[PDB]
Amino acid sequence: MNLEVLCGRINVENGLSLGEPGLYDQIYDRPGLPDLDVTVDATGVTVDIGAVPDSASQLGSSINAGLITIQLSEAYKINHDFTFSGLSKTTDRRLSEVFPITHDGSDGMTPAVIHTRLDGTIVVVEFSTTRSHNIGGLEAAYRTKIEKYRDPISRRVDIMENPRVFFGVIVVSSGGVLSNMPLTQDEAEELMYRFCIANEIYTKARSMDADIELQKSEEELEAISRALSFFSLFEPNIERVEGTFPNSEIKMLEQFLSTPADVDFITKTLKAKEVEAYADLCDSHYLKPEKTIQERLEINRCEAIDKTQDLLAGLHARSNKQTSLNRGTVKLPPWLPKPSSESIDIKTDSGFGSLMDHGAYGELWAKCLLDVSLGNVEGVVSDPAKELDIAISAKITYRRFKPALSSSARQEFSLQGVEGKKWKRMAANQKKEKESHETLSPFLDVEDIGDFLTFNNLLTDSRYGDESIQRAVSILLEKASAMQDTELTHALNDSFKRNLSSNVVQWSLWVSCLAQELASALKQHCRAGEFIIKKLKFWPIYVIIKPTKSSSHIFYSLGIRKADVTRRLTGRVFSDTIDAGEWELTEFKSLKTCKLTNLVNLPCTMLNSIAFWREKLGVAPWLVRKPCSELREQVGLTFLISLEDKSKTEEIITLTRYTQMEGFVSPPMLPKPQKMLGKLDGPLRTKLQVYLLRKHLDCMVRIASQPFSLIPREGRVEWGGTFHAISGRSTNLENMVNSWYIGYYKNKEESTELNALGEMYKKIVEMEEDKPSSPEFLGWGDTDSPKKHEFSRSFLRAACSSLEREIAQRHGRQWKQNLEERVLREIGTKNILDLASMKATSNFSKDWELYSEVQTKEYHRSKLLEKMATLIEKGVMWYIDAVGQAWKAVLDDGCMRICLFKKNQHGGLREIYVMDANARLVQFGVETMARCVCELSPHETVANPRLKNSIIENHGLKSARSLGPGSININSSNDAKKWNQGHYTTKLALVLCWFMPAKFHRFIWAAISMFRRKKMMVDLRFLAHLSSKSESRSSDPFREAMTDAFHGNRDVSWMDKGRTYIKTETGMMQGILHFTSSLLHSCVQSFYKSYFVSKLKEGYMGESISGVVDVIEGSDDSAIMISIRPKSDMDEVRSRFFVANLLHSVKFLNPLFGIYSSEKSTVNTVYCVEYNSEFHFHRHLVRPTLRWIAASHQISETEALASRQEDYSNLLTQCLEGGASFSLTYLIQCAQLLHHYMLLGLCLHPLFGTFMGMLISDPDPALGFFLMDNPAFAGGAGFRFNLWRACKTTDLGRKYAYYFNEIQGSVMVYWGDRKKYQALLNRMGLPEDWVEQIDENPGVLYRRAANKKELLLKLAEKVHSPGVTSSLSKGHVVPRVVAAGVYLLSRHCFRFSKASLIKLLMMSSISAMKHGGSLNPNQERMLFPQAQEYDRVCTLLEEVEHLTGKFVVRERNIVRSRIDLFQEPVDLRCKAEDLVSEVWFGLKRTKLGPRLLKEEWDKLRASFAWLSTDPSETLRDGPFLSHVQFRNFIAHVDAKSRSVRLLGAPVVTTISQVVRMNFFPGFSLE
RNA sequence: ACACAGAGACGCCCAG
RNA sequence: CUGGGCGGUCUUUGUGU
RNA sequence: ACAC
RNA sequence: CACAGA
Ligand SMILES: [Mg+2]
Repeated sequence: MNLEVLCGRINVENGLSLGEPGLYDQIYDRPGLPDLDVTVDATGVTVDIGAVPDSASQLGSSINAGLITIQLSEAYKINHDFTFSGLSKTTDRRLSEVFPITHDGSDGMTPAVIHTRLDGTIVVVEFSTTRSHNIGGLEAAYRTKIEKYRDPISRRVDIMENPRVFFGVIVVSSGGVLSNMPLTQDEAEELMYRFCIANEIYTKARSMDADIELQKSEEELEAISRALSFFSLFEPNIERVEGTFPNSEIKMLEQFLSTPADVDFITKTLKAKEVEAYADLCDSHYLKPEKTIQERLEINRCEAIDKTQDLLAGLHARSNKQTSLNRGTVKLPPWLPKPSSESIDIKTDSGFGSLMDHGAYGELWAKCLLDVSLGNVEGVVSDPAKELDIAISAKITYRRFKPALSSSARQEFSLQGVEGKKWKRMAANQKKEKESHETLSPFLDVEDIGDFLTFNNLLTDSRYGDESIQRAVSILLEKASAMQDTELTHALNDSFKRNLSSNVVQWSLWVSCLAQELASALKQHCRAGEFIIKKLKFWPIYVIIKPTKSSSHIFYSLGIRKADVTRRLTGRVFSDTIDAGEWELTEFKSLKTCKLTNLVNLPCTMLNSIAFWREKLGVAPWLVRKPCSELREQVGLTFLISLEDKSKTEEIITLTRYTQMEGFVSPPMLPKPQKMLGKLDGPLRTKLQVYLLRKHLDCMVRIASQPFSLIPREGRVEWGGTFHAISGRSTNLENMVNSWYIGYYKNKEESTELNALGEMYKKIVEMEEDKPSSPEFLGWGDTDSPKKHEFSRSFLRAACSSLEREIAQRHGRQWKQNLEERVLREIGTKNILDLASMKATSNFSKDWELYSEVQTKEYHRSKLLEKMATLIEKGVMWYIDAVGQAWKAVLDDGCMRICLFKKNQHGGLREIYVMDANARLVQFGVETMARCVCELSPHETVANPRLKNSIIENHGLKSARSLGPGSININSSNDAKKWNQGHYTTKLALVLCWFMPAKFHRFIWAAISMFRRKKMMVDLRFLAHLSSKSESRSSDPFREAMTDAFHGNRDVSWMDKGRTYIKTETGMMQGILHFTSSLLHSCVQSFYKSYFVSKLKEGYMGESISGVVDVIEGSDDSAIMISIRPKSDMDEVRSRFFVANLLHSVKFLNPLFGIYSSEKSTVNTVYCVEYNSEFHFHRHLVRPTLRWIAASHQISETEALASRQEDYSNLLTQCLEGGASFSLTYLIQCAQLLHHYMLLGLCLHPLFGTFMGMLISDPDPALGFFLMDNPAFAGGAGFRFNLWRACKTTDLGRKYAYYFNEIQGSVMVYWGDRKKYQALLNRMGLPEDWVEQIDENPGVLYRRAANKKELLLKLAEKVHSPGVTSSLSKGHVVPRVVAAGVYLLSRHCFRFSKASLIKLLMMSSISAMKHGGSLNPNQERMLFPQAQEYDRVCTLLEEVEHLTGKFVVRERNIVRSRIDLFQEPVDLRCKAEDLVSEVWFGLKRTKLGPRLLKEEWDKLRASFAWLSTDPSETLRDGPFLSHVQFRNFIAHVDAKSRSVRLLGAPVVTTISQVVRMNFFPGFSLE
């Protein structure tokens, strides 16, 4: 630990060098903490020190024993003194010794230790310590130290003799170290250990006396005093709590904390559970008696075959037992008409008779065509002339007709649902309605799907390159890519245009246009017998539409002449059409609002799929080949999932992951993928579902027969024999892993019908009927064979003690006294305005409890800011002032008063719980306490987001350190089932009260007791229909149970008669107690870790195995990693058997804590582990790129045309950092461009040609023009970078220069006319002169509110914010946004800071002749603060502009790699908000002295020269009228750095290296 | 056609 | 069985990061 | 965008 | 004047 040795390995070159910083974790094991006795005297602070326990943990050599004194005047820096002693031997120096005198007042600063080497270099080191657990605090301290001295050093680096100076920073915390100096892990560990000692000393010293610390600010002192008074004076009426809520005796907590654990009971139970787990292992894995590996695999195959046949036979008995069907998976025709110019060519004039005698559809279509040919055509094709007139100078006219249909044709239509409510009592309708409820047989003949998936023609070229829609897209793309004109861009554009002419994309284009037509026509209405006829705009296809109500189905039938169908998609998966002579017709299918999204997004989805799988198979995006049939299978499967769009199919595909991860299990265990048949049964309703289930069962038996081969080709580990789960084709690991996520193409945002809420209610109440009768094992005593909800007190206390051990070992032996202070501070500092959010709250009370009184009323939810505004207007400012009344209200009730709804997710059947105001207020405090406690835990990853990347990676270094090279790693990924609903809440209350300072005990106990009488409100329409029918007659038991409970036949415990709600005592809810559940899981993991370590220490037969144990856990996911080191091949088998036994008993020990292990746990896999959808295959971290690629169209509604590109950029960056190469990301962006122009009206509006030809001359964002990125850096740089680079090459800054000098001498479209927002503002009653009031008192924008009026102004400003502006937007963004493409370029929709887009383009072009000058740098800074790094990066990317390179045999070492591409420039050291507030008001917000800040103030003056010390005079000089935008721009000017993390080989050279490598995998660009 | 181990939707409101 | 109306229409969006 |  | 910094 020597400063000379530290400095002797610094490669100083040229003048000042500022080497890149780096981070060190707490990787190595640390010994015990020595004894510390502290007595603080007026003479000084006297400390005695024991001795560090000597072991094979040499860490702790710098600590010496004996008595140490510290003076009282210097006792406020014990942390900084004691940590860095030993690196201090020659005192402190000034900026005068080795540096000259520049006569500026900066001569005199003392930078810790200044050292000059024998060569003559000068290296200055600076030290800092921080008590901040997150890495943000270390980053902040590092930055403030590196900005305190950089100017005084770069000032004198020019006077002296051609200097070579290095500036060094070392920042030390309890967690880690951030230093830009070279350093060793051991040096880091030593510094952190010393800091732990020093902080313990400081805490003990500051405890006894009270003058050691310096002065806390008045705001902090007030906050702590306020919270402490609240917790001293809070009395929650424990007698009433015991009377009201069940199992709420405080005696339970007292006895839990007083009675110790029963160690004899613990060890006896541990022996019993080990024996039971060993017996289960031998029985279920056929280990005894004495069979070989193939002889056991041959039995495993037989068992899997038996289970599969049993499941098939079970499902077949509940079907209609049919073996052939006539359904089709794709409900759309296979037509591929050639796109041509537009004219209504129906006048075949011979088809008007051949249609008339072909059936009901023939009659309908003949009537329609005859009426159109006789009559007018308005509505069928939109009129350009009148629309152009209205644009230059929104009810839309549609063509409606009433055919004279007969009763036979009407009945035949109604069989398909067209007007089937008035025909629902006939014979055929009732028969078909009964027959629609049956499920298919597992033995149905689905081979058309099997042939289609391999032998289609989806990827064939359609030869439709030179058509209208292709020409439009190509024109816009070339204009967008004109500025970055290079051979690279030309190659990628040519590849995209090749993919745009394939058969599937040509199909998806007209499918998407039809879906957009339906989305627009959803909101119309028709009378009885009315229909709507439409043409399809570049395609000769006619559609008849029957809308009902826009919240229900819409029916459509398609018609095309046979001469126009040039080509067809081949296959037998399509529904069959009607031949009517010269026409083809279709039989009235239907759609909904929620099922239109996939059809709108289909062309872009198919384009992305083609590009992605071509990249994954190794085909470069500039070569032309033939499809390899694996490409066909993957793309066809994507197609079929997208078009079918059903939850069951998505769920059958998703489960393949858990059956195929079972092939990584190593000996002595067998792969058992047959445990996933528990989730596989259920009703089958489509042929595609039958096919997928059969393929999945084949995959299961194949995996059970043979595991994945593990071969050491280099020392790195690679697996062989992998395959696609559905196709069965052999592949590699990455393609197999990505194949598990194909089901994510199904539309997540799915409408739930009222038919399917019983499943959610069933999942909620399935455990309540199981609650134990006696409360003995709910916290009082010990049991060894626990029931469903019970747990053992001794084991709970053992786990708590173990986690406390680890907490003390990391944070020192006074962690509780620091935790108390942190919790008091964070409770006292909060106000109501922090709570007031845009979030739903329940109105359910004791007025909606009786369905007799409810029927006429309609239940609605409110938003949280309404109730919070009520509180603020009452006279409540602080959260402490609100909890006291919220709890009293809750205790006056006896309920929790929840309402429910369903979540949209790619998972299962997740339900959502919504609370009310008082419940939210009470829960806030306990959640903040639990979060503060979880932030200390060293293996929890909810309060520590870096630990989910740190632990797994550092395990290898720790194992190498403690065992040497060549060690076997053995893992276990664990998942928990019924996580919520398995937890009784007394458990969480006890575990949280174990870790808290005993003044919070009563509040925590009373706050958590209220979860034991919940009342959840069911849906009123569901209740109406359930009350309509007295008897249930259903085969599912839950239906009749609910009916009889609500009507009073039987008695269940969760529903009363005539009520509107469901009661439940057991179980927490999903997400309400996130941190408490995480803390409990951390305690359990710590118990397992100590247990495994002790077991390894006393190995088999008494000999000791040497090993390393690592654990990690979140909320319900966890992982265990063990590394062993055996001596010989005889020892290896027995050590691995011992480890397998150790990892197998987790599922047997879990029930003791109230946790149940799921069937999705992959136990005993050697060189792999998965924790949170991240798959660590030895040294080949894999992510599923397909998950984020399938979500690159989920845009937001936005408000301005120029904020759509920001959303597209966010999605693109997600895709790139998910593991996509730059060329792939550029192709994804081409697809996003097509999506943007389609929502702007490409396939709807007739005037898009004129608008596009008039925009291609004036390429401006916010007039709809799309800006493309550079292919070499596709996703790295954002929209601001693209705008900056576009204003400097084409005529945009020219336009901006017109707009600038006209100011010195943005085209919003509203969606609802702000009706809901305006009504929300009307109920609040806020002052409308708030702008004037904050103009006359500006302290509200920088200083936290201090009275009711200022808090009112704070809220009033908050509720006019851009964030609050768009939150009343409901779901299904794509249909609602694409519906407005009908009235976009021709109606008065924009209010520029109303007119149509054509009109605004005309105004801008009329100003295009007065355009003057290009942009100037001084205000280029004002528009773009980061305008220097932009030029540096733009200049770096011009070396790569061609398509020359070589294919290299790729190395396989994949890791996250952070890239900083835009840094922070050299401005005033602080933030502008901080500095301005500091000078303008009395607020010590910035961290500089009194003589300081004058330099920063004068340097800030250079940018403006009008800014002054007075806010009032400052306001009247600048170009800003009001402080409300003054503050906005002050926050804006502080520029933000952009950083991106990547996937690739470990690594301004970084930018060039990633540009070279990650253009295409295995290709070295230039 | 959608939803569902048969709980729903297939238009609603007003005036005649 | 005639006429007139029906959109940011609610369903619908919880806790954390 | 991820989890619960 | 210069120090330390949840
Ligand atoms: Mg897991």
